[PDB]
Amino acid sequence: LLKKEYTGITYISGPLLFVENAKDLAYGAIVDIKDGTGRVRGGQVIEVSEEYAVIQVFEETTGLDLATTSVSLVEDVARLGVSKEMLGRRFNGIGKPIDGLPPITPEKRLPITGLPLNPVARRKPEQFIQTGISTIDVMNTLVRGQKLPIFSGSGLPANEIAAQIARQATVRPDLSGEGEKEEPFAVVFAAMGITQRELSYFIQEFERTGALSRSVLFLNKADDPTIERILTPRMALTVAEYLAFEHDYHVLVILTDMTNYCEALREIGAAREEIPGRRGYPGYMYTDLATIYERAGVVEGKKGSVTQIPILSMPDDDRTHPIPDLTGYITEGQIQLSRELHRKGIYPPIDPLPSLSRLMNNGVGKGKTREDHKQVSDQLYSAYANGVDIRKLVAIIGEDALTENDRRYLQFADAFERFFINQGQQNRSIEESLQIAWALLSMLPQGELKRISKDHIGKYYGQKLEEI
Amino acid sequence: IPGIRAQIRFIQQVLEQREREDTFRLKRIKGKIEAREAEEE
Amino acid sequence: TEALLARYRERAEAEAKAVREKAMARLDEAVALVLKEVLP
Amino acid sequence: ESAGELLVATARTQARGEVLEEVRRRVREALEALPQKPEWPEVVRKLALEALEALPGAKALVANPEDLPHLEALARERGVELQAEPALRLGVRAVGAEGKTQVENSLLARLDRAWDALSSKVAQALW
Amino acid sequence: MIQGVIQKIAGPAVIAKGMLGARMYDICKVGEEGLVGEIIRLDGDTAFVQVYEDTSGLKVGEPVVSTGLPLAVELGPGMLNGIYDGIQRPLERIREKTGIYITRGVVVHALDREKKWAWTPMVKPGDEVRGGMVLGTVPEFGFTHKILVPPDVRGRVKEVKPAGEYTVEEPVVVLEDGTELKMYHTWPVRRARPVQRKLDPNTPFLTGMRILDVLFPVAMGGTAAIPGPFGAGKSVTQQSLAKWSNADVVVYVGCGERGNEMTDVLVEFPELTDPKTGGPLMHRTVLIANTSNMPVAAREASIYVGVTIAEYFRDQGFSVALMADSTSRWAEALREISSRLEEMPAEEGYPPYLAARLAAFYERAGKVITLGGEEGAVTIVGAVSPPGGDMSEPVTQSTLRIVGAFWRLDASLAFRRHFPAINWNGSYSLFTSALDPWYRENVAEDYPELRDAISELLQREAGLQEIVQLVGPDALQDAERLVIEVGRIIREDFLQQNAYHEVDAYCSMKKAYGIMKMILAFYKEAEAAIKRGVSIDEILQLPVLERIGRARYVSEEEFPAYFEEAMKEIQGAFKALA
Ligand SMILES: Nc1ncnc2c1ncn2[C@@H]1O[C@H](COP(=O)(O)OP(=O)(O)OP(=O)(O)O)[C@@H](O)[C@H]1O
Ligand SMILES: [Mg+2]
Repeated sequence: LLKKEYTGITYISGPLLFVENAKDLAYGAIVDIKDGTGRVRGGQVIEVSEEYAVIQVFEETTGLDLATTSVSLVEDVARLGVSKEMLGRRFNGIGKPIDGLPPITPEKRLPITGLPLNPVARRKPEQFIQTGISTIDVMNTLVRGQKLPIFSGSGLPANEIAAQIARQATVRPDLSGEGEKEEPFAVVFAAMGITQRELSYFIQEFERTGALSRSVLFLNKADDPTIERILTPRMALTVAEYLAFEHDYHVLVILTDMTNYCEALREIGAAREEIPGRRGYPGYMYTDLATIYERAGVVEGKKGSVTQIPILSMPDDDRTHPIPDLTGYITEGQIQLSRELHRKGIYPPIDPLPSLSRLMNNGVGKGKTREDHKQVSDQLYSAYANGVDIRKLVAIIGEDALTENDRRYLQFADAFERFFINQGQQNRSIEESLQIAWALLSMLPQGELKRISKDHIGKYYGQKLEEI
Repeated sequence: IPGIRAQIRFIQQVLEQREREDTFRLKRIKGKIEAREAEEE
Repeated sequence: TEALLARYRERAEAEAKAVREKAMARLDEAVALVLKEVLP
Repeated sequence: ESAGELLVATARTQARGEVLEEVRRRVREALEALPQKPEWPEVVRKLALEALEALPGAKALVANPEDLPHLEALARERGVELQAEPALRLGVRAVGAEGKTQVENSLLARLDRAWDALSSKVAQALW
Repeated sequence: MIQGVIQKIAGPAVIAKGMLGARMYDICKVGEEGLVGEIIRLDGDTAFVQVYEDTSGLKVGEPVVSTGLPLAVELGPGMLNGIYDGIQRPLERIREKTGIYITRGVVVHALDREKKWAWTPMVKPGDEVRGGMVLGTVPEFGFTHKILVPPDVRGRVKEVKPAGEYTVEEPVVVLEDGTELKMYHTWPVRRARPVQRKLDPNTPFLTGMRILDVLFPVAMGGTAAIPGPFGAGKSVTQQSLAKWSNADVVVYVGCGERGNEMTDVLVEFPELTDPKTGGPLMHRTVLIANTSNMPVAAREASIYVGVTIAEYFRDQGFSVALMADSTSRWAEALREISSRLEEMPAEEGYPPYLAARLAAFYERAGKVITLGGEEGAVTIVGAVSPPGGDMSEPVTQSTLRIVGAFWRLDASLAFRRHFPAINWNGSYSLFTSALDPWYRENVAEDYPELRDAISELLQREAGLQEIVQLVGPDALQDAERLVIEVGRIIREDFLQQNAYHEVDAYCSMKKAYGIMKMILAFYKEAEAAIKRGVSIDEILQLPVLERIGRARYVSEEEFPAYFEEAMKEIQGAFKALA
């Protein structure tokens, strides 16, 4: 293929430059900008007309001039280039390897934006994922094909929870009872706006337990060019969906911090002078986030699946901030961390009252898990809410008015927060979590467990304290 | 106190949004007057 | 129990040698294919 | 204890990378050795005729001093002006009618543009 | 036809030149792939076209052609049991032609041209016809689909096809002027279909949910808005309405929402049964799906296509319920298009004409006398998604000025898993007064007084709860403590409703009436007992409270006897206490 060079640069200011005689440049094409010193920059065509084409420069425009600079076409659509050997490798935000190993050989080249899934082609998510955390596995169960974000704050340990979930994720095919072979499982881990300290932490965490052997890492640092932060989730999702829908993998995708992505999007949009939104964020932010989140799911007639767990920090713990608010309108629930539990030293500090999983009711039950999962989850929620109400009542009018049942709920709440939630670094199984849940359910009278049916009581109402 | 603080920050956000809208309008009108005085030639 | 890695190191070296000796005998055909695909 | 498999995989990957680097060196030598072969005068003619037709209108044609003797004839046949450049090597370059657009057809650029596409094919055929 | 070339490309907007003679709001085909677009501005010899598809990869100079016609839908047999995209393309055909991914540039007819229908004429040669008159009938999944004359056609019948099987393209009736009438016709989505007259709504729209059907009713042909933050339950409520309402035909518009919610309907509805008639529920429903990652400009087209199909099914003589999943996404598309035009925004970036668009959309609902001389109705329920739950947002305020009912959802109730989670203090309804005669005739003579008593009890509980929160329950007398307990019973045993339970998902009007009567009877007896010096703590321990709380889980068949038994137990319990 030949190479075309456009030299009619007529205007440069900020991140934009105009090429006048470039009618052949398609809309959205990727271009290479070369200056007099031979350095090459990247760019994208954001608007093309008969008079000129407008190109947004990926890096800074320092060193460019109207005399020696030239523009060349790379490709019409941004392609990644993927292979099944990417497992165990480590890449930056733009896809280049950063682990020192040689680059891969592409089996195929795929557009990074993707295409929407036909709703007729989808199917309902049906199977659960064992994250190894009781508060998630029992009360907010994750389902293969779901979008389930985690809402955190400033000092809360989101990174540790993400690393633990990445290490401990399994599918548990035995509980399905079908006896099928264990399906391949992989983790795609995309990091945006990460500092060197967190980068080293993640690298060491992945290399400590050998989880890197089944993982693909996309790492974008805070000092990298801004455009690379935008493309990182799209690279990760392209790799994930390629693996899932061409090799029958069950892929789990983790996005470390969507707040940095939103800040990068705001900066890039404001560079082009779009109409501002609620807090300066672009008005099309909902669509932009949807084009990322909507790519997860399961397809009829295929074995693979894509699951997404976005992680984001709520600014000032304000749940009404545009980022968490727009994220909630797209996903199928949320896992919310609590500062009170963090002060109490509980880890992971997941607050079950404001958390919810919308697809949970279809992913658990007989054949999917143990047959008492739904009822014990409901009973746990009811009892914990009652205990929290007792706590709120005590802190105003005094403890002396408490009935025996009220103080029983009061102590059950403390036992719950101390044993069920505060698991530390343990990789609890689903059966272990159910056993613990029943153990502290037996702390209440048998007739008080109103949500649970009589048949599961007695079979599991062992009247035994925890063995841990 | 927390309710008053939430009200205060809500009002501050509304005022900042209105100021941003006014700035956008000012930039628009300046761009258009420049465009008029230029393209009139 | 600390001497495990030596056998895997030598096996990796043997595997690399096998791969490169497999590659050496066929480099010319690949080069001819590249020259045929690039040249007009 | 499973790090041995990691070492084996890394060794295999590095060996494959070295093999591809050797193939690249061989291809580079074969391409740079072209000026000594009889197909070379026809190759430069093909590149010139492709370059002069990629641009809808060519103001002038820039050619390497050693390449213009083999293409002066169709330089006059196409009706475009001929210009020399000692810096241009392994191909010819054309200039658009308005002077803004120029197209390059050197073999080195073609190799750079096509190797990332044919690497998978050469790996599949070789192994 | 007018034919030009692309001059400029910028996002979902394309400027074509050489289009002198093109008309406003006509449909144009942009580029080599023929992407569908619409003209929204004319200037010089140029036209401004908004593209309903992805514009990536287009080049300046590609041809642009104008079809000369506005955006329109095909109305005829074959719409029920189907699912369509933003511009009415069958998604199943698109799947079978292009795989699991939705690619642009696919052309396929809205109505299947190969299926044959049992045509039965009703008009005779020589008859004078007019717009909206019935020419014949066609079986449609157990419905009697009526072939209607287009609204602006007049003439005398010259020839009628006999009974038999024909495709939708068959000219079944020919007029004396040469006009051929087929089984289908086209209609511009931006023009409201004419009617003879609009009537006053006097019959209820039974949603099957106790709180909405009782406290804030909506009448047939009315309009309701359901705003709420994320996770409040708009989609679950709308699906419950689509599954249990007494409408003849349900039209669901997925304007910019998730794709899993659209897949859930396709998977589940073919297995459920229509409450009004045997056969699967999916034979009753038409889906218009344009998900979040599908092209933005197609949301407005989705809304207009849905409302036009609802109008057509109304014109056939049915009662149609129209649900719009989110109008905020449509407002977002309007804002984006206005931003591409460089117009002056009004507030929060929305174009100044948003309120006019919303009013024009909502005004298509109503109970009417059709052009054919029979009754029909369209009921519109539109959900809103205010940013951060702010009710001062422009879309919500503009919607509240034209709708007759306001079903406000509360995040505080949703975060405690109290569903359906309507804030009964912020909600209202304007149809409650006009529906009283129907309630008296069909439910019970004294039903409105019972509903008023329930509302008064809820108000008293609300007015006592802040005192409870301030001084504590221990300092309160027996009367207000009984009021608080009765309010709690009402909130947790009457207002609460599980949309996933087999029995509790649906509730008849008589069941709600029975529950309310039981609650009021218990309240009266408990008040009398308190006046007789009985301790309220003793009242709370009575075993009949469990019977009252368990009432909503009793099946419809078994409820009438359960109600009598519960009333006898309620009177006996305080009778025995003395
Ligand atoms: N009536 C109900 N009965 C039982 N559960 C309910 C009910 N309404 C809502 N829920 C629960 O709350 C969740 C939120 O409901 P839903 O998906 O309809 O919310 P929404 O208001 O449409 O949200 P979004 O704005 O994010 O689309 C449901 O997935 C379900 O788990
Ligand atoms: Mg919804």
